[PDB]
Amino acid sequence: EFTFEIEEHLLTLSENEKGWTKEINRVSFNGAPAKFDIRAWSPDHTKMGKGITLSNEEFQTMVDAFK
Repeated sequence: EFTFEIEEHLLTLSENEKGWTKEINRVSFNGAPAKFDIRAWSPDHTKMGKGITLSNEEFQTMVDAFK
């Protein structure tokens, strides 16, 4: 019904008292090619929290804009 895989870890932005991290990763959803994903993760990365997935074009638009 739904699958995910962290294909590459890029950056951790913060971590909270419960060990959950906000990360920027390349994540494959339902076997699709991995996309940028900014999201909270459990310590062993088997639970995901709220976040956003961005296409390469969307992520590049963001980076060019603020720097």
